[PDB]
Amino acid sequence: YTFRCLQMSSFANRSWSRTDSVVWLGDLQTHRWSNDSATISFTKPWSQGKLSNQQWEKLQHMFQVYRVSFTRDIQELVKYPIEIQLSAGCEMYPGNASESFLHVAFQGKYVVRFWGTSWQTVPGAPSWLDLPIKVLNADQGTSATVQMLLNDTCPLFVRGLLEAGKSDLEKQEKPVAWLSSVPSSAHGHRQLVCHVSGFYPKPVWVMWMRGDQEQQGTHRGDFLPNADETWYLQATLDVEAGEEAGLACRVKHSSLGGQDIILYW
Amino acid sequence: QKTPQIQVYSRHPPENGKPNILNCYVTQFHPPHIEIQMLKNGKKIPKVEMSDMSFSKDWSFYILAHTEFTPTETDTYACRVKHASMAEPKTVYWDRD
Ligand SMILES: CCCCCCCCCCCCCCC[C@@H](O)[C@H](CO[C@H]1O[C@H](C(=O)O)[C@H](O)[C@H](O)[C@H]1O)NC(=O)CCCCCCCCCCCCC
Ligand SMILES: *[C@@H]1O[C@H](CO)[C@@H](O[C@@H]2O[C@H](CO)[C@@H](O)[C@H](O)[C@H]2NC(C)=O)[C@H](O)[C@H]1NC(C)=O
Ligand SMILES: CCCCCCCCCCCCCCCC(=O)O
Ligand SMILES: *[C@@H]1O[C@H](CO)[C@@H](O)[C@H](O)[C@H]1NC(C)=O
Ligand SMILES: *[C@@H]1O[C@H](CO)[C@@H](O)[C@H](O)[C@H]1NC(C)=O
Repeated sequence: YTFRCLQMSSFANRSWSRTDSVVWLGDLQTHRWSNDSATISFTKPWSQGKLSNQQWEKLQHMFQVYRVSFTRDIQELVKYPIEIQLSAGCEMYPGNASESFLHVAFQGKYVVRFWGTSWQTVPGAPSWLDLPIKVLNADQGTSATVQMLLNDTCPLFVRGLLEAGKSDLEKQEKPVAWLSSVPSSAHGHRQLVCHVSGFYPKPVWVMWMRGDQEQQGTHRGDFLPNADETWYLQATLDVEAGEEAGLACRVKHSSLGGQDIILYW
Repeated sequence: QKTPQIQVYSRHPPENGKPNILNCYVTQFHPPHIEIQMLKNGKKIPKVEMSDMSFSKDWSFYILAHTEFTPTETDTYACRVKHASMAEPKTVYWDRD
């Protein structure tokens, strides 16, 4: 599981800026924090994890001060349109192991990370960042706080989320599939489409088949989100008209027990 | 600066006359400022819900719009996007097939 906190800050000029944040645990949103809101909003029953109200309030306060300081520091540095994104969190591995990260992009490009005990520019980042990053590193209060958040608080908080959020994280939702076709660009050919929607979790197997034989022309699309915390995917096959007979789409998913969906064209 | 990609798809198998949900998934764009409309027969659908703006590992932004709809033999549905990266709004039509 990758836990990520995403910050999106836009500065249009000296007197217009906003920052919005969202937080994900794998593919499930756990928090939102609008520019218009003083406080971080929960998007799950279990968004506080195992933290007490006191621990949560202390954490939220730290972020409230950060959001204000960050905006002031950027407007100060700029002495437009500027887009800054920050992605921070941790990847949780089997056996209580984790790895934390904090990356920053400027104008859509990765330029800075926090690594170990300091802020570092990435090779290729513009040279004008070297000095402000130096100055930032002089702020040992901030460096120590970031170290604690990354090394300590992040994995601790996520362990709690994983417990508290068990019934959602471990949910199984069954795919429903259906078949369609369109003419292809190419006289006498058709594109067959197998649509698979409503499944959770994400891992799925979808193949066009002729009997036991996988059709290697099967072209899987991207995973597309539904609005109800389930997934959508389609897989297409270009066929010569005539050759359509005998084809099936087969889908395997954890929620199906061990009974694959097979639809026949 | 990156141009939005748009994909339009239904939550459930479409059946004419049966209520469903139409999704418009907009991806790969930068900057995050975007306008997304969903249209029925060329007219704006008033009740459209939007996900919170988020971004991927490659830093590009994405957003999911969705609306209740009931497919019909003759009604056309589309998702129309305006973004700084494009001189003209981009429209993609839902195609059940
Ligand atoms: C054209 C501009 C391009 C910029 C390019 C990118 C810039 C790199 C971005 C580097 C991040 C800037 C961090 C600055 C934050 C500090 O100003 C802030 C305030 O520091 C002051 O107050 C502190 C306090 O009261 O807590 C300390 O006392 C400190 O000594 C004092 O100087 N520091 C903090 O708020 C500390 C904790 C912040 C954690 C930073 C990571 C947050 C990421 C969380 C994920 C998303 C959250 C929305
Ligand atoms: C947070 O973890 C980082 C990464 O392990 C620590 O930075 C390391 O500190 C050790 C021990 O002093 C050094 O030997 C390494 O050089 C540092 N690692 C890297 C990759 O830079 C950091 O000290 C930890 N901070 C806290 C407060 O626990
Ligand atoms: C150095 C900052 C890195 C961020 C890691 C944060 C670890 C604490 C986890 C608390 C996350 C709760 C969501 C709040 C974050 C937000 O709203 O932006
Ligand atoms: C700053 O940007 C905002 C939002 O784009 C805009 O409304 C405002 O006119 C700008 N202010 C100035 C001084 O140009
Ligand atoms: C975002 O919130 C800040 C702090 O409350 C506020 O000053 C600013 O006007 C808000 N941004 C916008 C564009 O609404």
